[PDB]
Order: sequence, then C-alpha cells, then structure tokens
Amino acid sequence: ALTQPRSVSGSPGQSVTISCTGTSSDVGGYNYVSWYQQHPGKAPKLMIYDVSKRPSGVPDRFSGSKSGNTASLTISGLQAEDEADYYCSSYADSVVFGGGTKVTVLGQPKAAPSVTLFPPSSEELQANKATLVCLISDFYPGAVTVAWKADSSPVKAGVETTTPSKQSNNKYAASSYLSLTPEQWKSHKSYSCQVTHEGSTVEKTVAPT
Amino acid sequence: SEVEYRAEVGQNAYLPCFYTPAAPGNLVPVCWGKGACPVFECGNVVLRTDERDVNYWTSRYWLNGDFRKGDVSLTIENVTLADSGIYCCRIQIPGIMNDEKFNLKLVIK
Amino acid sequence: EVQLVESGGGLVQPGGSLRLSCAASGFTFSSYAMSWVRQAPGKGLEWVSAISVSGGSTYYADSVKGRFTISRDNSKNTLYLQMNSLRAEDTAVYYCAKANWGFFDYWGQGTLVTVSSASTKGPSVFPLAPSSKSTSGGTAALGCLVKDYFPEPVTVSWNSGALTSGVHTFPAVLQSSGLYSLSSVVTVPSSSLGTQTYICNVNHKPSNTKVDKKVEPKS
Repeated sequence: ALTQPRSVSGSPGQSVTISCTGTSSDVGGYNYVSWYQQHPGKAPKLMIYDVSKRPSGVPDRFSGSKSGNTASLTISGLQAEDEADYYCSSYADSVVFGGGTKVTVLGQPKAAPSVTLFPPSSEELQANKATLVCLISDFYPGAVTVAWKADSSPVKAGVETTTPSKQSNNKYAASSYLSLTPEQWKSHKSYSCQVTHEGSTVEKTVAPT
Repeated sequence: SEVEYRAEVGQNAYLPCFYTPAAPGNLVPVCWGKGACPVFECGNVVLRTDERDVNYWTSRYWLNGDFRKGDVSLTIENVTLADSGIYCCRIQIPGIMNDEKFNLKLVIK
Repeated sequence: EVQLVESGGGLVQPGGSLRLSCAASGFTFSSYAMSWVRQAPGKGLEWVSAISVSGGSTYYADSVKGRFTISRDNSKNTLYLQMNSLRAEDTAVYYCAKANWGFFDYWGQGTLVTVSSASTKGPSVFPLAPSSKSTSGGTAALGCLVKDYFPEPVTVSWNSGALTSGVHTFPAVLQSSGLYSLSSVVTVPSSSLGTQTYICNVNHKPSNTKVDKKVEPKS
C-alpha cells in the first residue's frame, strides 16, 4: 500500500527528499505517517512521527511533510552518516511500511581494498580438507570482483564470495573462501586472490611451502 | 457524517461516547485523544480507563458521566480555538480487533 | 536508559511452535501499547501484532492472524509472542517495540527465528596462523576460521573478551551447501608473538557449541 523510491542519492550538503505514496485512506485523510532510519546491523530509529513531529535526539535537518497522499522526508544538508535505509510507515487503519529507500551520500573518497590471504591450516589439512581465506576490507565504493587463480590458471569451482557489507565507517568489507582438497593445494606452486575495485587489481599470493 | 459538537471560547465542550457492558460491572478500557482514531490506542491521548478505573488523566478533560455504566462522554472545560478538531473515543471491546472507534468533530467559535 | 531485550528465538521445524519474550525497562511499560515488528533477512519491515495498554485488546497482521498470540505481563514488565504453526516465510529477526498509537520509538536488538526442515550444525574451528604478509608496521594478523555452521549466529571473542582492539569478525558467507562460514581476525604486535597467547572463543548457541582455539605461529 506504500511506495517509496528504491534509491535517492545526493552530494554532502545537498537537501535530499524521499517520497512515500499511499492511498487517500493511508496518507490522505490522516496525519498518521512515521519515518524510520536503519543503519547496517542496527534496529530502525524513529526519525519522524505524526507526519512532521520529530523525537528528541533526531537532528533538525530531518523534516517531515505530506501533500495529498505523498508524505516526504527531507534530509537538509546531507552528511556521510545519513547513508542508511529509510522506511516510511502509515498507521491510520493498520501498520503498513514502505519498501525502503537507500540514501547514498555521493562525495565520499575512494579507498582501495586491503587484502589478507590465509592458506589452509595444518589443523584443516589433518582433517582431509582445505580452505583458502581471502579477507577484503575498507573499500569505497562498495563493489569488488574476486578472482582466484591456481599458479597462472583461473579457478571457478570452490569459490564462495560474500556481498560487500557496509561497515560502521561507511566503508565496505567482503570475504571470499576457496574450498580445495589437500591434494589440489599441494599440487600447485601457488594460489592467488585477485580483488578488482574501481578498475584496479590487488593480488595476494600463498604457497604450500 | 455532517455531525458536529459546538462551543464558544470559554464554555465547556461536551463530546458523547457510549458502550453497554456485557455484564454489570465489566468495564471495557476506553481512551480519548485529540485527532482521529489511529491503528491502536489514541492519538495524542488526554484520558484513558481500564477494566477497573481511570489510569491516565489530564486537566480539563474529564469523564463526568456514569462511566461505570458505559457513559464515557468527555467534558473539555474552558475551551480555546486550539481545542477545535476531531477527537477519538476508542471503546476497547476485549479481544482480537473488536474496538469501536468514534471520531467526534468539535467546533470552537 | 530505555531497554527492550528479546529472547526466545532459534530454529523451529516448519509447523512447530515458539514463544518470544521481551523484557522492558527504563519506562512505564504499564502505560504504553506494545508490538512486534519482523524483518526477513535482507528484506524490509513488517508489523506482526500489537497489544492495548490494558492488555485486553490485541491487533494482528493478516499474515500471522490465528497462528500468533501477543500477551503482556505488566507485573513482570514482559511482552510475549506465542508463534504456532510456523512456516519458512516467518523466518525473520523479531523486534519488540514500544508502539504508541502506531509508531515505534524504542526497539530492542531483535531475536532471530529460523524456520527450516534443516537441523542445527555446529562449526569446525581452525586457527589462521599469523604472518605480517599484508600488515604495515610491527603488527601481524592472525585469526579463526569458523567453518560450516547453521543457523546464524556465531559469536567470536578473543582472549575471553580481554582482547578487543584490532578485532574484525567478518560477516558470514552463505555457502551453496546451505551452511554458513565466517572468519575473525585480530591485528597484534609482531614483537608480542612468542610470549602473548591468542585464543578465539567461538560460541554457536543454536547447537551448544563452545570452542576455544589457540592460534600460534607455524614452523
């Protein structure tokens, strides 16, 4: 019943605004609209309630309005912090929520990823298994391409890579695991983890010796 | 509905609200608030009762009828133009989504 | 000062039952309506149910009507959700919130409810032995591989919580096998190696798995 844009993006200092479209029985003939902010691993935060009413602890720069059936949350003078998921809610007849809006603060400086490659432990090999652990951290924008290579040859099978998750500091972290057999690990001279970010590749290598 | 309840600035406003207890003595919780009835409870609550008596109260907003007999009508004493608007009277009939929501229009002049 | 602590979530078989509790402190619980709001992993918010200030009237979303029952104990300052006839669709993080007249000002850090025909599996913990291969300065990176476990979550601590700085417990990978795997790394002084002992304390409550791995440098 409530439709919000999937994403809104702005530069720092920009005034930005999220719309929330409902029916005349949802947002229309009632002043019962709330707005919640949600950062990564956190519970949502009440930003605005009763269309415009702002709870204590919510910055002045968050303002709530409504025209007809379209409630709007306007974030005046964006900040890096403001990079979160925003949900609108109507509570006139039932408690309904919008699809959410990903607010992207654009200005942010590029950070190249920091790669750490760990070979299989002597413990894991004694258990007839092998896992190469490639840990990628502090990168912005939050998009990477991980490519594994045995010596020179590329490896498709056994690769499992996480989607980059927004850390506390707006930067991102990802991890790729390459599952091998102890036989496959000892048969090659080396193994490489290649992370490509903003058209630049960072390679880390490990060898069975 | 075109139904209004009127008062001049200074008078007491009288907005009516009623229920019939299922049995004598069985009160149903009631709440009054400024603005139309939301999903649950009262928008900007001014008064609330439970199955025993009045649990939340505010000055000027009183239940001066026999609330024990289902007469939960409100009295807003010494009204201002600020008091104009819709008022919610929620009769919280026990159980799953059984509530009787009453929106009452108050007009101050 | 306002606190809400959800308890009671875990792994239930489809068709099963589960009771969630929420302990309220920091406010007059007796005078506020309360509700439960759920969030399917990587999805949005969905209101589940609410209860009147008195406790006498309850309100539910069509998705849960008939299967879930919200209740309150004003004397114990506790909110309950009895979930019966559960389905995979009900797999979500269940937040307990202070509903006022339809809005949620205070929320707890939710409880995860996982509804799968799958059975819990404890993790295999392996030491990720140190080398300063990727670390600038007199720091070396070492860690723990927490392999194949189900469902989430796993908690990693270092030296029984005494080691906090430089710790990075990575978000888990959801492997094709349906099993999770994560890594926790700590960046420590290279000089301390050889004296300072480093142990990771892995806890998987869903399978009663408590593992303490000493991660030492290899030859």
